[PDB]
Amino acid sequence: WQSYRTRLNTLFARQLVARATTGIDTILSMETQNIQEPQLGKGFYATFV
Amino acid sequence: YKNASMQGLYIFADMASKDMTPEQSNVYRDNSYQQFDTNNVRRVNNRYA
Repeated sequence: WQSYRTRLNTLFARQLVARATTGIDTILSMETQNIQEPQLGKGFYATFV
Repeated sequence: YKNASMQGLYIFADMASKDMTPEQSNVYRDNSYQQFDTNNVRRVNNRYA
């Protein structure tokens, strides 16, 4: 609506199910929280230190 | 088993695995043989530390 963009859906719910299926430790892993979602639109990522 | 080749893998709590390299299977071998099964006997593997 401005320069702001909000993600409205997720595309990896199936993976989360597949992971819970094999144990609590995989679903609560750090890797789980790194399943990536695609960039929302034309743009790029940048690192600011 | 002294200087015998072994295959193997590490299974991590996040049910995932990575193969052992021969450099690694060899160290566990040097420190785990004695517990290995041989003909006409059965042995109990203990905890590795």
